Amino acid sequence: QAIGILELSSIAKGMELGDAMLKAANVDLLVSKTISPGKFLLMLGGDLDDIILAVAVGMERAGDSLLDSEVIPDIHPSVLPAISGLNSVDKRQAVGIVETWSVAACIKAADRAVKGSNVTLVRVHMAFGIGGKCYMVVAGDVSDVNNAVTVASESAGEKGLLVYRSVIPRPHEAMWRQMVE
Amino acid sequence: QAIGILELSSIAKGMELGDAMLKAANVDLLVSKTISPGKFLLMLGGDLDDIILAVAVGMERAGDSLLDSEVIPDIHPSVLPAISGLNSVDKRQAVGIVETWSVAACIKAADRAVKGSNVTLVRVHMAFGIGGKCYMVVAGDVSDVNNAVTVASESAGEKGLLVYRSVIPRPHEAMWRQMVE
Amino acid sequence: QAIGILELSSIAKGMELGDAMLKAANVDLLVSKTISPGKFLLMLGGDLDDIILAVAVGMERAGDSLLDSEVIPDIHPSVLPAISGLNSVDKRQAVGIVETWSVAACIKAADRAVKGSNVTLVRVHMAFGIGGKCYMVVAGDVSDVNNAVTVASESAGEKGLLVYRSVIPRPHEAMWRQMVE
Amino acid sequence: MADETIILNVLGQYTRAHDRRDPDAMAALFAPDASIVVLDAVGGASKPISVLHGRDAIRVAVRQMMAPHGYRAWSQNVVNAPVIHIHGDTARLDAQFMVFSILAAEVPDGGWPTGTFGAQGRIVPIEAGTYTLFLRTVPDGWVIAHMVIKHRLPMAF
Amino acid sequence: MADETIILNVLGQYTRAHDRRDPDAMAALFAPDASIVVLDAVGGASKPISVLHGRDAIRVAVRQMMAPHGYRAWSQNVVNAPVIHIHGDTARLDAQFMVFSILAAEVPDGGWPTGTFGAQGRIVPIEAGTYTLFLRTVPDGWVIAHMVIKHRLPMAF
Amino acid sequence: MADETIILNVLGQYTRAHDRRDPDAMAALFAPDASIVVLDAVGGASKPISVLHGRDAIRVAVRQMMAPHGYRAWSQNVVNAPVIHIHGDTARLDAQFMVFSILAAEVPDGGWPTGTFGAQGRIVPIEAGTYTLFLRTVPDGWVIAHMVIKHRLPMAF
Amino acid sequence: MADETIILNVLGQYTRAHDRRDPDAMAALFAPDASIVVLDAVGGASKPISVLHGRDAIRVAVRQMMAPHGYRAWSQNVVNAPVIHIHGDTARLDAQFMVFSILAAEVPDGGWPTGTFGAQGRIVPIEAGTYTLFLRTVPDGWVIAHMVIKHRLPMAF
Amino acid sequence: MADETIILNVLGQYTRAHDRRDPDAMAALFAPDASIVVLDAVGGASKPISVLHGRDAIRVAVRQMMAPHGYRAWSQNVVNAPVIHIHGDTARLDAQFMVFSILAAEVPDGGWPTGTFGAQGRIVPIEAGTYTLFLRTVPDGWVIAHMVIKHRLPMAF
Repeated sequence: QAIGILELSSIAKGMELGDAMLKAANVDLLVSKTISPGKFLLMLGGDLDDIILAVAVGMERAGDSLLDSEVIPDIHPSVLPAISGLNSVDKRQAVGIVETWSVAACIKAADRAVKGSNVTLVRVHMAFGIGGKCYMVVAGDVSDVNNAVTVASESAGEKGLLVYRSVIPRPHEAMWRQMVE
Repeated sequence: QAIGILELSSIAKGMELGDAMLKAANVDLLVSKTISPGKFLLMLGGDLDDIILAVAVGMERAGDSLLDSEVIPDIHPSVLPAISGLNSVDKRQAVGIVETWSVAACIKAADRAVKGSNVTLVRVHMAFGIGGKCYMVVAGDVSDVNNAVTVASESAGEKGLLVYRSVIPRPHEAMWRQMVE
Repeated sequence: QAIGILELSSIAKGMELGDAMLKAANVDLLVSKTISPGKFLLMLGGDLDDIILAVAVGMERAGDSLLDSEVIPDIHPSVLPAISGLNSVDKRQAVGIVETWSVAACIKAADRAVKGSNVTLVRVHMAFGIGGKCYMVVAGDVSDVNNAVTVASESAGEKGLLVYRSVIPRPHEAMWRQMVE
Repeated sequence: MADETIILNVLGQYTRAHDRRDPDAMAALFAPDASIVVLDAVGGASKPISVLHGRDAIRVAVRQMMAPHGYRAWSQNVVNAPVIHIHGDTARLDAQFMVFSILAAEVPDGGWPTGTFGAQGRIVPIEAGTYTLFLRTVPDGWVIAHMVIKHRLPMAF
Repeated sequence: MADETIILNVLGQYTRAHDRRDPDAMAALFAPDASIVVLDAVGGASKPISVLHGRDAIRVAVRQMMAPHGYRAWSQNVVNAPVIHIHGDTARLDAQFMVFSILAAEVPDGGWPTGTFGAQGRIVPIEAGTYTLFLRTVPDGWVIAHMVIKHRLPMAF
Repeated sequence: MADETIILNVLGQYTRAHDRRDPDAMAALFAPDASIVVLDAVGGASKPISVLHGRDAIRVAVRQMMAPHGYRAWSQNVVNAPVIHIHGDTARLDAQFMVFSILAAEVPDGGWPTGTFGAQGRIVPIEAGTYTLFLRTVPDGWVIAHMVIKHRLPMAF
Repeated sequence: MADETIILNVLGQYTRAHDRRDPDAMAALFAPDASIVVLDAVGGASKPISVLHGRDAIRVAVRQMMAPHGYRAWSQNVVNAPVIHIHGDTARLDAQFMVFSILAAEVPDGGWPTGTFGAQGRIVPIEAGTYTLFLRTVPDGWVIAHMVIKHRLPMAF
Repeated sequence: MADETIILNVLGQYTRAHDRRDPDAMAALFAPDASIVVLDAVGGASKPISVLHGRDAIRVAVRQMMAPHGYRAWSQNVVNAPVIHIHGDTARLDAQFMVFSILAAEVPDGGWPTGTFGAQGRIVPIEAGTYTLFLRTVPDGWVIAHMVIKHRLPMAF
């Protein structure tokens, strides 16, 4: 129900913390990838008290390798499978895209979109790191999607970190094959 | 047959134009990949009138997100399957590589190589796309490849000398796979 | 039928080459003036093979005094008397002026104007050196002049070295007394 | 001079060429391989009208597709609300345009009546829409590499 | 990009939002606590018309107070003669505006008559006045912190 | 501030002075020895109309030669398509102008009818042409050292 | 890198291709309008031998004017004593060249006779003279725009 | 221009004056107080051959120590393998030299025998050794202040 983020400046140090955080709290490994160049991104999920403990363990054990840390509390549980992978969408429906500037604001946008509408949060992508360009993809009825993008645009522009918002009813076969897949 | 290239500075805007351009004319979508630091690459192919109209719709509908737009006219239809595909269905004995400094020159140099002889273009790879040092792989015999490699170097060298050229008469099964990979 | 140009950085060295080039090929001295400050301009005319030989002789004998060289091949023979001096125009008629940026593009413009129209190429002037502002003057019927300026504007703007184009039907007595004279 | 000033001067000189009906002056503003894509846009549409490619197609599309000014008539292509974004060696210019018809009333032989005092003629708007320009850098300054014209009135021919 | 260019782009994008009737796009140009003070000014006056406070009051004042574009009609808020003074982290922009009504004539089913050749429609000015903007600096660029609109035609509701 | 911005502000403030009929404000924009040369230009001509020399001749040419605004009427000198070239301590500004007549309809004593909803008045173009300004540098900013006005409608007096 | 080093590398690539008998790499060093003037220099004279003009004449010259090596044959174009003078975007290169023929002896049966040391073959000088190059800057270094080859020995055709 | 290239140009102009037998151009490369020490070092040591001191002594040396070529005769002083150490305004260049003799064969009757290719003459090396120069800094350029010539072969003039 909460997400903790750790950005390390050493790949070996990141794999060390991933073993230390998983063996100190009941947390789940959402993502664990190497952000170019020479950086490591570690995101966990689960209960807030288990996340604050996991972040605290890795925060001191990081030494000088820590670059940034952030804990996102109280998110809907359906946002977790959207970060670690894809949520399979059977129906075509409509698609909305919300591109933000920080992965913290992207998850907070994906939370208020899920908690406020009956859309299917497809995926939450992040090319760079915690401060790189991110975008969330939702699928559902044109009314559900247009409201999910409206609320997700507020939680991004409120911080001032909204890049662009888009709603695409009836996506072309070449585009729905790429946003959802 | 022509090629239309579009570069956007945001992923959400790029996938919105990729749908708006496919609904503006009868065009085929070639490449729609993401390039760091968060830019997008839209390449289309088809009739020259449908491509310019697609670029036209993609140009106005881009706003400040547009970074580069270019239309490459009068291109042999055999060049389109090399992009977002492979011509490995034909024979073997792949010979010749040409590495330009931009993709616009790599497509122009690939078209002049088809008009030179019967040498078959296996693929036209890329990296940073418009600015990347995209290369072209040829399959043919030594007598026809050297002329095809030369005209591609003169095509690139007409504006900026290509990175390097090659011959490679006999493809040791190691290097052959990588060229057609 | 061809023009060779030599720009020297020493007046004494230029007078040395003028004797060496005139005594090594059947070339004619079109102009030989001192371009300010401390520079010398040497232009020859005649057959192409005699010009390439004359330029080659002065090119090696120039030593370090050479600043730039250029051979303009295949020009109409009537452009030669227009560079060394004036072509006497009896009729008033109309006057056209084509101002270019390089003396190479000015002669190439004066060539396509003569070869394409029945105008009388008055003079080809050059205040500075081979890269300084130049302008050609033509006189004839308003139809001949308007076409001669049109073609001369192409051969200048094609390189991108066109300054300004002008056609003056019925020039005032004070102006025809200055362009032609 | 400033980059934004040079780009806006390209748009201003396009208006002077559009009103003077000068095909040589207008084609000089475009790259040799530029493309004008006139699009109809009444009702948020993008139906094509006329697509030109190259300077040669642009020059001929000024002698035709554009009524030659006759008698004592002129035009004023009012370019309004310019928005311009520059991205290094490329830039995009967006503006709104309205074309006004200018007709000069004939001056009486004996002279104007003593009662009249203002400008004597007729001015009426004809066309309206938006220009969108894509410019690339050139040793001189900027040139138009691509342009689309959205007409918000139904164009007939 | 230049400061004056960014500020003029705010005014240009306000025109695009005013003609498209896009309340989301227009409210994004203002600060969260901006104030629009529409004032009547026929005869050098300053009688109040409508005062809006905040983005929320601005969004709703686009759905209302502004006739929804219907059928084949559009507008062009011609912004003319901009004057801009910058004082560090703040700036003031002053411009003149005219709103033009655009009505598209119905295209006949069988097609346009062979005799017609120009754009077929009606363009007529409706409103006129002056915009005065007070902008403050923002990490992105500039936003509108205050705006007054002086209408030189009697506004009715 | 930028040079091109200051020069365009001179043209914008000339419009505000032209519509307000403020001779003190307009003459302050010119050099003490400036010269306005109003030229007729219907048909690519250059027939002279009125030539003013100095600030004093400019001030009096605002009280006269310019109809005093009466009742509930105003004007908007729409300056369009500015082209500006700067050559060190001097610059040349070229623009197109259209003058619009604004007439305010009388408000009924009991109030506007319940059916009316838009702006109630009349707006009509009167004059059109081109302004060409030659500006020199001044410790404050820029001033107008010379100006020619080409009217494309026959001017009567 | 150093401009003097790039020009010397152009001369080195000329000699490396002069022995390889490569016409493609040869003409790649010249401008599309480059002209080569080979002339006899026995006794300080300057009678013309060959006047090549353009890359086409240069490529064909490599096909005809020089013969490809036989089996176990090679050559070395020893260039020495260079004098460089750079004037902005242009430069001139003057150097002394001398061509040596190289022939290799076949290995008899299995190997050389027992007690054989050193190389086995012939190295004989054949040609000698002076090169003179005129180079122009390109976006990727320098190219040859004019070359004068003087031979101190008579050439047989 | 780089100093190393200027130093190499002095050496390049030395070999050209040496082959051309130019006494005025030879001593022009030397300071009026320079001293040239020619010595023999077949196996080693420094057997003094000649110690010419003075700019005029260098001019006389060309007219005496080296004989003019003659009809269809020439030479090429191939200098190579240069090492340069600047270390202040007084640099030191050291290079190996090898003098070649060039004789040209007369064209028989009305041309060479049918099928003859290449150059026709004799090219044989005659001298070899090492040059050692010490150059100071003349106001514009560099000049030679001392030179040591070690011959690997005994001179018998």
